[PDB]
Amino acid sequence: QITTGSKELDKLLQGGIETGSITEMFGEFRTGKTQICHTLAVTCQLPIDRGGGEGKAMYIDTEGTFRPERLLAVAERYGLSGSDVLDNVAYARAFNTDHQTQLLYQASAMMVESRYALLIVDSATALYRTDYSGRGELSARQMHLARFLRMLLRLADEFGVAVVITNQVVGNIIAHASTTRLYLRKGRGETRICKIYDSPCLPEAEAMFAINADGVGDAKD
Amino acid sequence: QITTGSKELDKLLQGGIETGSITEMFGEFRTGKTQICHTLAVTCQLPIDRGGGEGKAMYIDTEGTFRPERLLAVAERYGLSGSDVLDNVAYARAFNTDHQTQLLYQASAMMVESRYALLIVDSATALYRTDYSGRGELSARQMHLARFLRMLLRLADEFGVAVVITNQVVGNIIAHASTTRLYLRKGRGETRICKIYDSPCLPEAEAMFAINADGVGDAKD
Amino acid sequence: GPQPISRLEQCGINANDVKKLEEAGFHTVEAVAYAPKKELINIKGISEAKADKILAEAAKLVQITTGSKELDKLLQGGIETGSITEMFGEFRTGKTQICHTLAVTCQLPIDRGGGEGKAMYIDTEGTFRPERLLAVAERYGLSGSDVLDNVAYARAFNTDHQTQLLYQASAMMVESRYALLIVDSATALYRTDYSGRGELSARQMHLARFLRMLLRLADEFGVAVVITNQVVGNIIAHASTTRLYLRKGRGETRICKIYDSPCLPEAEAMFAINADGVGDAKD
Repeated sequence: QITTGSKELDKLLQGGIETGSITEMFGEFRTGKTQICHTLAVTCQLPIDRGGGEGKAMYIDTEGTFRPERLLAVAERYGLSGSDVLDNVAYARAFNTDHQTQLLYQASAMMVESRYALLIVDSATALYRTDYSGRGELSARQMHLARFLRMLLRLADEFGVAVVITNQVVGNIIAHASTTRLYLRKGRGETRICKIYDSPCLPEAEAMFAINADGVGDAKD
Repeated sequence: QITTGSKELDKLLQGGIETGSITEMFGEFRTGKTQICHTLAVTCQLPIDRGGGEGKAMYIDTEGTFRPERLLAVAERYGLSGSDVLDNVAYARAFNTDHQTQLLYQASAMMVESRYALLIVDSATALYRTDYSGRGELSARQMHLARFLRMLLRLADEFGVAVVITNQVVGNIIAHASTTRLYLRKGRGETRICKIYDSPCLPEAEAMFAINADGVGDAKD
Repeated sequence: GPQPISRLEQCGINANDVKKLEEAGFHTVEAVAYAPKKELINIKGISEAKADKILAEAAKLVQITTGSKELDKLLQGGIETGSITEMFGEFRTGKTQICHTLAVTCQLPIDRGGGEGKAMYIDTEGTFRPERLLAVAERYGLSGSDVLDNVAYARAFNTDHQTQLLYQASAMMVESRYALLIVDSATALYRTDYSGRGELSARQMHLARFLRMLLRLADEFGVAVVITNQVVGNIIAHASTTRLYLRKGRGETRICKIYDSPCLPEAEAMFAINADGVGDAKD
């Protein structure tokens, strides 16, 4: 279980993300999805006794929001070398859905040589809306997403890594792929509310957390 | 005969599922189909004198409700090694009907190298409803389902394993193919009513059981 | 009596159209004759000219014990043979159990409340259990094997197959004396097969024709026609002579009510479902 770095969120998840499964966080823009991704990109490298996976991180960005400086802040938070964190995080921006799926072919071969623990796909559904904007092409983007999800699940079962994809809620296909769905909503200022909206094992429940310069971290009124 | 782990249910089945035949359990959502599947996935590995088949398990999931931790709970219930149970259960999620049937080709070759005793297909009919949703395409999903069932029967007769498929009731072709039809309905709280609705050999009869953290297990008022 | 439709072919209807009428379920010249044009026109492969030739040439030629004493008293002695008796009730009320009991009691001597005739069980729901027939046979001291030998069974896979079995039933019922025809979940296949809303008139037409065939067979062979309806149709009301409403009393004891009969009173009787039998309630 990879620690979220919010204790309340860890309790909500019973200790953190299950590696080897897809966890979906759906919420409005600016809710902190990207911040949570950046935090996990470093916490995954933490020792297992500290709530990490002791593995490298993979950030596939589709929205431009990738910030190595946020990774440095999280690394200094947990007392990890920021330079080694950036050296253990391979980054690439997907320009389209086809490029988004094509990066998985390189990911599968690259993930064999080194131990990784986290794969991040940020605005995973945005490219299926910007690229495929017509109505007759909806089935095509659904097929491409289905294939993308199958490759993700295969890599997850193959390498035992955590698969994190982000969805903006301004599809039913994601339901089957994600194991745990988390709903994020804004509390004013920088403090965010997290809710569990489906889990066969985890209760429906809520936890309050904040977004701090160092971290994604518990709410401190 | 693979023990259900509910004594009353074992009596209902005259000792448990017949291996080498398809047993269908149709019921509403949340009736416990998935829980029974998870329980059987472990009980199959139990000794034959304990109601098992002394074989490995195969879980083909279509609904996302698969929890290895539930398998661990069932294993600790019967005093089986949870880690060895997970090592003796090969699992794969079918995203659609074509992938669901395609997994049987890998299953037939893989089932030759190791002894298996149970094949589970959970929400087996759900993908035929989500994929084929139109009315003109009904014959296509019926043909695909027919071929899938024939492959299941062939594999059952070939390897002598138990074939378990789950059906959500929100086809008449399955009637001839399934040997034992079980109707599941909710009793309030966590206690479920089971009824036998066709068997040429087993009586039409009912048994009350409960869903417990460890197990699918007899009702204990 | 009947005027089997074979004679219609000698009037000069071609034999293929007579075969289409038999497939549709019309087996007598009486059957084709007293129906309007639209019934024959709706049959596949029949034009208006063939229907007019058929109607024109056709006009030229043309108590079984329930085994519950209280229920027998409710019915004044048992089912009238030669008529349709409908028992509508909730699921698990014992409709199938009553069917299994009657399937054996029909073979009982008339002095014992039987019809001294063989039974016909058409199942659509899988609930057919020969062991229940064996239990009823041993209850009345009848050979269970001979009971099963005097009960012909067939599972209908669809509505068309449900009606198609009547074609074999009519010809088979001529060689041997039968007394009871059972159709269990008779309306279930009209709900599972015809599930859409635009196809409702089609299932209603098929059901109407099926019911007319039931009445025709009842008047032809003087046998009892028993059909079961699950109430989770008003057309059966005019066709059925006696409507029985079944409801559950808790445990295994069931309440029976008569909900229409021009001759039988509206009244109620309590009965139970016992391993041997459908049999009177014994608190």
